[PDB]
Amino acid sequence: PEIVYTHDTGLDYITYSDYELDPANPLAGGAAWIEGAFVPPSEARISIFDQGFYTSDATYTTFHVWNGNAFRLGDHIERLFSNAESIRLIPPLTQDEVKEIALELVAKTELREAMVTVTITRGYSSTPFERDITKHRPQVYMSACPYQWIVPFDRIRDGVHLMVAQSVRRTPRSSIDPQVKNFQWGDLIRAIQETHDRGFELPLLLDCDNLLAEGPGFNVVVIKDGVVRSPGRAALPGITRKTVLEIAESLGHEAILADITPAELYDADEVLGCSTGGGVWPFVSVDGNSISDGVPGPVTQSIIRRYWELNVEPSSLLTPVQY
Amino acid sequence: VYTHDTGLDYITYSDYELDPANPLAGGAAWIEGAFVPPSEARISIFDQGFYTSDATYTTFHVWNGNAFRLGDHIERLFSNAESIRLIPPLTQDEVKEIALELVAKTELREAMVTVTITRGYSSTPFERDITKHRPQVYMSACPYQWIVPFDRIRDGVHLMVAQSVRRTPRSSIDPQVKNFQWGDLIRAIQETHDRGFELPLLLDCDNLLAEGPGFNVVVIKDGVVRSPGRAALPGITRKTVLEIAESLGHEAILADITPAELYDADEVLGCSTGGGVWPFVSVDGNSISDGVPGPVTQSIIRRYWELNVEPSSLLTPVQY
Ligand SMILES: Cc1ncc(COP(=O)(O)O)c(C=O)c1O
Ligand SMILES: Cc1ncc(COP(=O)(O)O)c(C=O)c1O
Repeated sequence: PEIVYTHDTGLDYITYSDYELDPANPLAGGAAWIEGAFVPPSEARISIFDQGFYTSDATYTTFHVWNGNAFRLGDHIERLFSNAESIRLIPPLTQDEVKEIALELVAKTELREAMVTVTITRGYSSTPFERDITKHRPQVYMSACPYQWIVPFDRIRDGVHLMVAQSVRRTPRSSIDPQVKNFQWGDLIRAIQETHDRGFELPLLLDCDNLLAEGPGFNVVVIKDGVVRSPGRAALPGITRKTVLEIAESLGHEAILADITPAELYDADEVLGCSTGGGVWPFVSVDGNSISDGVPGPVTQSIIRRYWELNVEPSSLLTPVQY
Repeated sequence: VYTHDTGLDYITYSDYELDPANPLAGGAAWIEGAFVPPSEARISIFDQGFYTSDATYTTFHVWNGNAFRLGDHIERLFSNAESIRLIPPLTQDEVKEIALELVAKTELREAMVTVTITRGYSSTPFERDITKHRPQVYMSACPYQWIVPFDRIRDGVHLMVAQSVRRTPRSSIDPQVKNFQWGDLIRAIQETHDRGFELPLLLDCDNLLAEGPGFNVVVIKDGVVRSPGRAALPGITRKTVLEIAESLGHEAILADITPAELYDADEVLGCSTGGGVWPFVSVDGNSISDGVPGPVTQSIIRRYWELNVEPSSLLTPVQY
């Protein structure tokens, strides 16, 4: 269908920019960068012989732009180059080059509120058993699309009903490491499918030890007696998570990575979720069991509000897109 | 390169030449209804097949103009699709017809054909409305690919048991559903670079034999032929190896196999659509028996290649 790039959010702390996309611009509202070319979404295609597809031999990051400012761009590209190195990928561009191109890509979409995926793959120039690393030709692929909300505005305000998956667990670090962001979502998709079977909105997975892990596209945070905790092991080192723990410490709470049991999840004062794709939101029940009184808690509410302020308040967290 | 002189009496390419006028000669893909050359075989980065690897596939081969075990391959593909709740947008008959025609267009008498079914680009992962899903089929046919060279089919291969990674459990990403999610397989390949071995074998979370990147392992001991039952793709080559083993009068079974049984084996071998059957003559530098290929493996290897040329229901002729 047609492109939807702004909304009236029911929420005083989230406001889209007031502007119009130019219909003569074939990149307006969405675009990719593929092998040196800025192209429209319908032409955003990669080789089926790229190992990024047939062996998912790839890592990526996803950042966002809000009111014409990219949020924590440095952290994101640094995390991306760290993940590349963890899987022995040498990026074909420097971090600076990648920032320059991603920011120009956003600019060409004219999008003031955007999500930008930067992906690095092993390439199509070699195959998986290639010993000679000089034969590997890694690729960079980028997309900039309208901002996407994992949970709608009304659930950011009223909260989401969480489900702990029983039919599947998060892939162990000794197989496919969740700390390296990747497209290998077999377990995460099974979890989604289980939410369909059980009638819930979002799943959280446990790890091999039955400790909280993460969900598809989000980290979970658990608050108890003024201590703010988030899973340290089987979870992506989220940049939203990092922000949430910084805000928590600002509010005077102990904020740490930790192992969290399911009993501690059920017994929490407050539970929330976070991600670049939607910000921060409350989880007000788990498996149909209320967290406290089943409405978003006050700590969660101040975290959410503060996260959105950090998206507009001038600071080193914000990098202006040159439209 | 689409032919070789193999130096092996039981492996022989066809004698022919590709027509250079034909832009699909020697390799091609089938993408969204179109037969295209390799260079134009691209898919949408908004296909969930890419960004969530929401996809399954199979790879069958063609030898001397015949597809080998095509029925088994497409049955496995459709079972794997059903396992991840994928409704293929084509029937098994249709996939076979398109795939055989793809091969015909490449003129390849020896080839590997990948058939992939993805969740598509018309929806995103959280879409609850399954009628919105629009799965895509992508196919490719390229020259036959050898996981191990001809001289090592003859002489045998030096195996390594991966210690820095294990095979993904069935409770996360099921190895019995053929998939592109090779993060662990790639790590194992990298560990073989580090430790100086040719191929890796992975263990499962219980430390029992799993499989390797692109191959099943088979362990032979006191006349009994065994292959890992759990953390392993149900290979079509594996199936053939066990049928061959039975025909030779050996007990042939899937089982749980320990590392001690691997080192203590009479014979070990590997198998794959991408290269047939080959010997593993050492593990972690320790000889399997006398460190040369064993007679059971050699018999199985030869019979496998025989099954690739003797007329039977195992072979489907491509109409070039
Ligand atoms: C599996 C998973 N966990 C967590 C996150 C959130 O991380 P970040 O806050 O850096 O977006 C994502 C984002 O896509 C994800 O895919
Ligand atoms: C992980 C894995 N195991 C086993 C096999 C062997 O399966 P088959 O004999 O059906 O080709 C493959 C083939 O690609 C594979 O990728």
